Amino acid sequence: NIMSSAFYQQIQQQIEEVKAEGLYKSERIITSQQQAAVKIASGEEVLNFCANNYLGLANHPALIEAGKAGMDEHGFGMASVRFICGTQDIHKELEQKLSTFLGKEDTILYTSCFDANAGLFETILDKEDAIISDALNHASIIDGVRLCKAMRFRYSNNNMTELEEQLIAAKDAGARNILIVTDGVFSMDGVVANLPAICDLAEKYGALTMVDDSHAVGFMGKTGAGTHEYHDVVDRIDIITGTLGKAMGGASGGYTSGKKEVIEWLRQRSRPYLFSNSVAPAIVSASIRVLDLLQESGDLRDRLWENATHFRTRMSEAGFTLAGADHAIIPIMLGDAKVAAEFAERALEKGIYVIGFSFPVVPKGQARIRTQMSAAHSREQLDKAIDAFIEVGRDMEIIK
Amino acid sequence: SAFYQQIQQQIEEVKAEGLYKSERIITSQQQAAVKIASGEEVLNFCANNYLGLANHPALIEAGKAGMDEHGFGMASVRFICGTQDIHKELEQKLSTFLGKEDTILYTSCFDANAGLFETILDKEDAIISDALNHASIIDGVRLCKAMRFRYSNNNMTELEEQLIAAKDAGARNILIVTDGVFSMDGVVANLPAICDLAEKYGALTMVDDSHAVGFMGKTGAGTHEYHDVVDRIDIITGTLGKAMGGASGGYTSGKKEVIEWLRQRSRPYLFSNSVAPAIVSASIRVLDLLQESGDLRDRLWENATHFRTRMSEAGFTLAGADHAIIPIMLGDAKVAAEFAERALEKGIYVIGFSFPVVPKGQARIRTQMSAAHSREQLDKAIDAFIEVGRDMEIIK
Repeated sequence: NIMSSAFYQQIQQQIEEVKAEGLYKSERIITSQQQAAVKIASGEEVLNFCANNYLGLANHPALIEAGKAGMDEHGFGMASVRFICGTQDIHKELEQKLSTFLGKEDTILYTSCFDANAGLFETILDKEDAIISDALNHASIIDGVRLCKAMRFRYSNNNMTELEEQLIAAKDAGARNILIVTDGVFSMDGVVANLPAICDLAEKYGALTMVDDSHAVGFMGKTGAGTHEYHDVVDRIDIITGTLGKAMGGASGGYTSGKKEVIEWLRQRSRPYLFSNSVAPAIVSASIRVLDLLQESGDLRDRLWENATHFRTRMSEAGFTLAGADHAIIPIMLGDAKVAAEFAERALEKGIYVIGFSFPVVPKGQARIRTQMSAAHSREQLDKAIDAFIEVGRDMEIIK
Repeated sequence: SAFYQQIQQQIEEVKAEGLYKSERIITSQQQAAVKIASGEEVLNFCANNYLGLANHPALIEAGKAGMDEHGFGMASVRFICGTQDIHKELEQKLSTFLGKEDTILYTSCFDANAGLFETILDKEDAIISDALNHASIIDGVRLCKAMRFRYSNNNMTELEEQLIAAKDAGARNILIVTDGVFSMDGVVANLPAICDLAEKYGALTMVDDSHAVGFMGKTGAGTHEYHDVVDRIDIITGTLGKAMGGASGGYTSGKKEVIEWLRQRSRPYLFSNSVAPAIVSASIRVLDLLQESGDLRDRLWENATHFRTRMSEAGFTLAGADHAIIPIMLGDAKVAAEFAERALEKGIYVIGFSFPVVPKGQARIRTQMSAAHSREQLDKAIDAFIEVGRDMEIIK
């Protein structure tokens, strides 16, 4: 164990360095269900303002009942990849309902959106082709691109001038197919990508468009279809990826959605789909339930946006600087990494659970609390959180 | 457009090669007797449902209770607000079951493998792989900047050669990576020989035990238990989606330093949803159930032994040893395809594999044994296989 001990010592020193930078990630143990007021292992009840539980569906009674029913009817697991003996009728039903929900022809299910992105680019593009990425894209997009042999281009976040430049450079380089790839929502900023301008440029230069809409599906756009609906470009986004693990229920599951040809080819060749278990029947059944629950009413979306508007009003009037527009992610900009860490700790002492981010996750000097709104927050819970944030900021001499 | 035309032509080319994958629509639970959309009921001999847990009432009850106590989803990655007490409980129980210090959960073993190598190894290091390793291992290695060496399947001579080559190239850390079971052959990896070579050359060892956890070794802990090298395998990955229940979920298990570093840096763990509480709760139950009774494992190995006896005695050639995967070796791809078609006509659902999945001239039916098969069901399937083999003039 002299070589193995050298290896473990190396890792332990890396861990110690992470702790020294103030960047060590600790897990808070929740003993309750995911919801607005969670219980943690200390015994305290705290208001959760850092979940992707945007419509409060993670503990919604309709989903729990549909998950149980799905287990009674379709069992606990498939124990197979889809093409061997892992496909049930409900997998196809879910894929059809997602396709219509999103305004696309077909949908392919994965056990995560991480895998949907990882399994996309290498399957549809090769060295003859080009991928043009927004510089701020999500890590699963980055890793999918890394498996792909296509030429890679990057444009600065949300910068349509650099996107046009890179489209020209891609044309000049001889690209057969060109794919522009963007997150639909930049999740550290709460900024929705500029889909109209991207679609104009793709149409001008003959490029395909792909949007990862994980942080938008369920509540962006009138019917909650996503940012392509929000920006009225539904038929101009060629490929959409997304997750069931955020607003759409919160368990797990991801998908790719698009033209029948692309989806059929992914079923034939996408490696995560070929080599990983089919999605669990309880999750498939609950997600079918979700899509119906979301077409029944726009009530949950309405509560989400009322909360978001109220939060911006009260927090900005108290003197906080808030990032982004038109999304449930509303970061409190604090600049200094130690200040952000202290703010989160003081918020916890007042019963509010938030998470802070700093470099390298966000730029140096632009540290922030990534507050996330949720339809699960009652107006009183939301006002209690805002009250606590104001008290913390006054205690810390950040606001007057 | 040109792109959609190109894609459609690739599809057509695949259909023309006879390589197109079709999905059979199952309308029942996963079990020995499944119903397909045609309305037929068929005996399923191609699932990874090795202990019949995929529809076991205890898992369904534990999953429902897990939803009542811990909800439907976490809607968060683990480090933000995705960690429940039951996630930590499952990791501790897996750790004790596998004989390792700590365990980190992923939503699939596909992601556990993808999230492993680049997190612990870089260009100064080397990875030495068995040539037959699973695709998620290959894809995890592709994200890793370490030097790559490959040895032919199960070949300890080429492994020693590649260890020497890795030493010669100046490798700082060296990781030998193998599937625990080569899943087209039903062959258990030669862990004793690997560990000897790793000790001799100063290498770490990693085993993907996805096709073994739950039923290999005395407690079902895996191939490291089967080969009595539990403390000599440094890193173990595995899945909950095969013998351990069949829903989804994967994990990496090993020394506390490595697992902690994975929690800090493994990209699928940082950027993908925490595992759904129903699956965590059911898996906690599975780990108790499998130590409470060895009946399911016993039924599995009884079926396996009976299948090998009746099928060898009828004249079939069968691959592997000591595993639930018992391939019928048929050599010729058209013969294997016809065999699967004829078996289906008699109510048995099997899958055949041929090149590029297995070598040319070594096409096979990948029959998978299961505790879910009753003795009567297994005998009906064996009867059908023998009738098919006689109809096809493969056996007398």
